[PDB]
Amino acid sequence: LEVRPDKVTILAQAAERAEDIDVLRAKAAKERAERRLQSQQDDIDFKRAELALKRAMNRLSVAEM
Amino acid sequence: ASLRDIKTRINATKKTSQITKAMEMVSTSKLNRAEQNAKSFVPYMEKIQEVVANVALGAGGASHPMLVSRPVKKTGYLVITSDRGLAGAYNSNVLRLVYQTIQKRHASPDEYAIIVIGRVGLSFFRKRNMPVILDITRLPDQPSFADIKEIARKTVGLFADGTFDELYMYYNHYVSAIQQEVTERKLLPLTDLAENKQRTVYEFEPSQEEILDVLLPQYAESLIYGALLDAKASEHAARMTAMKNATDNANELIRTLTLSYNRARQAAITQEITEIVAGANAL
Amino acid sequence: VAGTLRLDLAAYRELEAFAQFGSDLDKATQAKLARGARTVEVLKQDLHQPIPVEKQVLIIYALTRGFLDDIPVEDVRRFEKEFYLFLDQNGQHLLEHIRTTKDLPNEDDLNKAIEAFKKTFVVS
Amino acid sequence: VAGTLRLDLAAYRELEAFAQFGSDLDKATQAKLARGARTVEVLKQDLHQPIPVEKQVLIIYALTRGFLDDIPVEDVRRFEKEFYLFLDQNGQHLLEHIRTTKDLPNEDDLNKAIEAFKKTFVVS
Amino acid sequence: GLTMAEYFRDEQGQDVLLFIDNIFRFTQAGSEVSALLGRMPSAVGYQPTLATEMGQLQERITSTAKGSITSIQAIYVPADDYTDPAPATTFSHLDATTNLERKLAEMGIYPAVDPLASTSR
Amino acid sequence: ALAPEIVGEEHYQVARKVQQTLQRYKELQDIIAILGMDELSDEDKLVVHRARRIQFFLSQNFHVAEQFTGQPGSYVPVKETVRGFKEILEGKYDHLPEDAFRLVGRIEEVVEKAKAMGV
Amino acid sequence: ALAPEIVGEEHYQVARKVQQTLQRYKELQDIIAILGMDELSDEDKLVVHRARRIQFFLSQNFHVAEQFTGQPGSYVPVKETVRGFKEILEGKYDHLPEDAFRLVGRIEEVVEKAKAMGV
Repeated sequence: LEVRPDKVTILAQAAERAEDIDVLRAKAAKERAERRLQSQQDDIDFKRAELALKRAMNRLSVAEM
Repeated sequence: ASLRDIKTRINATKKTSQITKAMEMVSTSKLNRAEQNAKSFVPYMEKIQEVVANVALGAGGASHPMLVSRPVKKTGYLVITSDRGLAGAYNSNVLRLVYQTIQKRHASPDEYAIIVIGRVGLSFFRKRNMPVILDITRLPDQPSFADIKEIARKTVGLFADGTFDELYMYYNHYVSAIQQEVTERKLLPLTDLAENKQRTVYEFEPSQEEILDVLLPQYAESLIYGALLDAKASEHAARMTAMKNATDNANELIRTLTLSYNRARQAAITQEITEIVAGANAL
Repeated sequence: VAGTLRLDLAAYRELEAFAQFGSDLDKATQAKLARGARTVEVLKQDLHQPIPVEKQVLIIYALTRGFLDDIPVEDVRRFEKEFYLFLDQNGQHLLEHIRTTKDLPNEDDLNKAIEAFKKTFVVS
Repeated sequence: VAGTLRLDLAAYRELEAFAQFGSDLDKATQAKLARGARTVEVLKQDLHQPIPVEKQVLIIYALTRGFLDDIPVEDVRRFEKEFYLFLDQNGQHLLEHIRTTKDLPNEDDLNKAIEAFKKTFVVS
Repeated sequence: GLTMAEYFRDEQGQDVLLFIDNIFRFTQAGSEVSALLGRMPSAVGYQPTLATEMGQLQERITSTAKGSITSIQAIYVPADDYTDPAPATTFSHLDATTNLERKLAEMGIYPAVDPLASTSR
Repeated sequence: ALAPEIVGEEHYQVARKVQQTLQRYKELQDIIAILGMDELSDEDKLVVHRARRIQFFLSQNFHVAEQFTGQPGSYVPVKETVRGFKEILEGKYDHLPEDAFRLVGRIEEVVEKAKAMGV
Repeated sequence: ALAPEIVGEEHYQVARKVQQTLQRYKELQDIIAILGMDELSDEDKLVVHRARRIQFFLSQNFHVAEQFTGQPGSYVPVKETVRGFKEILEGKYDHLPEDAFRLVGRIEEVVEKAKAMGV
């Protein structure tokens, strides 16, 4: 809590307008799986492109000339 | 060589150039989003810094352990590295600098502990049998404060337990889309601090000594979060630059291939016409 | 009518290579990718079935004016097949005007006819 | 015996392409890579040194049955030479049976002989 | 055409312009004539007398003490190869080069002559 | 004449190892020219590091070229060059710059050239 | 001769769908071999589920091979094979084992083979 005669400012690490702690915990639990699956999707998206680049590069070495 | 071989080589390098261009575009878009993601953090930091500067720098306040430099017995290290490659010497510079500093100024395995972020750094430090105490991997492209909280508070508590007396941070600072620099920053015991131009006394409640115990760890965690965001931005920029360089190299090679293509094309005809004429002249 | 079809085809041919490697592109590319596929689908044809010039002009105009931006790609052929019958049933005055004058009909009237046909049509 | 050797060699040759650079592979593929490396190492031969078929079949069988997975790569040639020396004075009945019948003997005797030789051998 | 043009500078004594629509057709027709006559071919199948045939035509366009003739010529550059013998032989007589740009034409600048590609001796 | 029974086991092994390293270095040119040295693994970096040193050490200075450069030249015995190549392959001289291996003759002169350069 | 004016609309559509699904299946070879069957979407998994069935049903047993196996062989009409492929594409046999589609002939023999297998 930071209070000034001009303004009042509250520094918090998490906030919610629903006034309920339980719904905040439920929201955190819901967001956990969402961020986990987002990270997995990003990893697989990068890996597919890496495999495609490797396959493309192999053909130059195959073509010895 | 052979005309068909030259044609196949040209096709292959064209395919590689196209793939590299697509990767460059993707990296550019990701960096564009990451810039706004990093920018969205200013007000909280600019307020907490002012509050800490106003509170700590007044009527002494040196009784807190996190404000006095006790004698050094153990040292900590924090390293921030990416999880995926194709970024150049981004990880190599930081790893080399950290290794050189440790080897220069420690010369003993029991004088330090290492905390790392990223699979590349984790593997690099495990290959040398160096001691690692904490590590987290597989972070999202645009992480939030909800994933670094546990490791940040664990590090703060580890320092508060007296395991080590000081630690430093090593990461890349995003200067420009083409320039990135490695920086070393001292996190705690925060012996050096700057005061605000305007300061006002506060009515402590319930106690000035009790306020600092809750105030300080949030400041440290905010510093760590800002450093992580900067590192992510620098990584994206480096990846984009590397992809652009690869495209340029392939485009350079194509024409040098085409010249020999043309020479072989002329040679084939000049051989075949002479052969036909010589065969016809026999009768 | 045929002014912008060349540009749309060129843009789709240039941008079609990078579609499979990501979806984080800017919103401008999405419109190009959505329009190129529909143009390619419209450009197809069957065997031994010539199409009148007036009908070709009308369908290409409908493509170029963005009336097909909401129709799914899979139903373009059936949409065109039903639109030909609808034009035969009710677009006789527009077809006669096109045949006589070698020029486009009233834009408001043809837009109203297109809207009526779109209301009649059902997406599968 | 030759079929599984051919399959292993083909799999190793196909899978070796993706290990040039970039991210590392998994242990399931690393086991195949190690098996292929051992297969390639075994096939090497010296100059003017013919080898009898009754010993070739035995060494290839020992390769294909997985008895060589515990031995480092650098010791394969010495292991093969010592195995030939051991077979020269022990297990001659197996060689006689192979020569007479053109077929493999019972698998128990081969397994116990290989285990005894593995116990006798010393890894450098 | 050249002997039509020469008369004005030889007698009247004035500067004359000469235009050749395409020069590659001349060389290809000479090659066809040589093949019909039945001489042995050359490096890339052309006629043995390509250089002298080109010279005998390019040497009559000069400036005298009482007149001059200058020519503007168009070249095809087949197969987009600049080392082809016919373009190589034609390029040995040129003194200037002008280029036209479709980008400038679209932008609306006329005569859309490229200011960077054009060179002059 | 390159046979184990004519030249020697050590010479044969050293020559075979040098040829193998040179071939393996040659096989990576396509990747190096495009993607650079960053994507290589730990073994490939060491292979390139030693291959460059071997390639530079293969050079020599002659007596005839003295009249154009002023360098007297050298005469190198077979045992000396074999020992030098074996020591290089063993990784003893990995900390010296690669420019010190050019036109040096014997292995011992590499160290003095490096210390004259300032390493 | 693979044109709708000669073979028929149903035959043309069935052949086109089979070709499309086989071509789609072929593109996942490297991804499957490297990263395993996991990380795949729910659609590609069904595609590879049906592609194996189609590929195995494409086989047949011959009359001349009876002397080595004891299987008499069969002669399959175009209408029967088209109907069987249409049913497979529709998916009436998604629960049958994979090995039941090997060397059967008509579609109705797959059910008998599966019943003999104990399904």
